[PDB]
Amino acid sequence: GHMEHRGTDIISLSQAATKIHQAQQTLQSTPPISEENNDERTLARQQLTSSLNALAKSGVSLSAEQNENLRSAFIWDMVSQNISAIGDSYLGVYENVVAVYTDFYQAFSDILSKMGGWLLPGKDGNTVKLDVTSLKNDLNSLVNKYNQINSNTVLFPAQSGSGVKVATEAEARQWLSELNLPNSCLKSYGSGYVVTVDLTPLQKMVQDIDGLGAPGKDSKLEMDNAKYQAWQSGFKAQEENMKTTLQTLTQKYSNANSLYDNLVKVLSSTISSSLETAKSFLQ
Ligand code: NI
Repeated sequence: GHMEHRGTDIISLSQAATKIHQAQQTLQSTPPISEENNDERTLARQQLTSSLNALAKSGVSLSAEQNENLRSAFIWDMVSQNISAIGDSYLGVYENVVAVYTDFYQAFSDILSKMGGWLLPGKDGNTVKLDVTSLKNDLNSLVNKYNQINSNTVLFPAQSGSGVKVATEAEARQWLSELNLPNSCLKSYGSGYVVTVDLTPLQKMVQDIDGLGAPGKDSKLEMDNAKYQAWQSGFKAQEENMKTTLQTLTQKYSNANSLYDNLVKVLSSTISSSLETAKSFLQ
């Protein structure tokens, strides 16, 4: 127990520092906006935990101060276990939530991009014509698409290659609460439950469109500028509800990512302190 081996300690600790820094760089720079991106982020965490498993076997020893910093923040196999669970069951869920919501929101944006063409000149300068039918049909089609249960719609659990992965009612309700989503997002499927995208603003938009009254023979609705403007304000309010939902989720994702990163910093600080120790010697 008297044979020192600074050289090999320095090599092992530097190897771990490097792998952790690379994973951290990926998790800080790669947005969770596509399946490809989240595959890269998941692989980065796999790389980080493999590095800790390797470090655990290396023979590097920790001080009493370091052992304690680690126990409290989260021995090396306990650390790897705890960080693995958070990456998989907390951050990985949030990544899925953002990627699914991103593509849903894009589908909505694509509809909004058509609205210019659905607003026509009226009979005079005090009236407009809104193509209420084309707008309602496109919104309804979106609702129908995202009311299904599949990999395009399910926020939790994150889905794999086959079937529909479901959770117990209690597990799904916990995430519903965690995400601050309305009750309508909680759905039974087969043997359990999933949490899906919020369709309420879309459904309200359609209601408010029918609220305007029946279209004319052309399938469109003539309206005075005041009525149109009042309708548009209400429509924009529903767009703001969807924007707000997405904002809450992306912020919550960022904070989940920051919580993991804070644990990564603890790892990096621990390893840097060991490296100092391996390089240091009392006069
Ligand atoms: Ni010895």
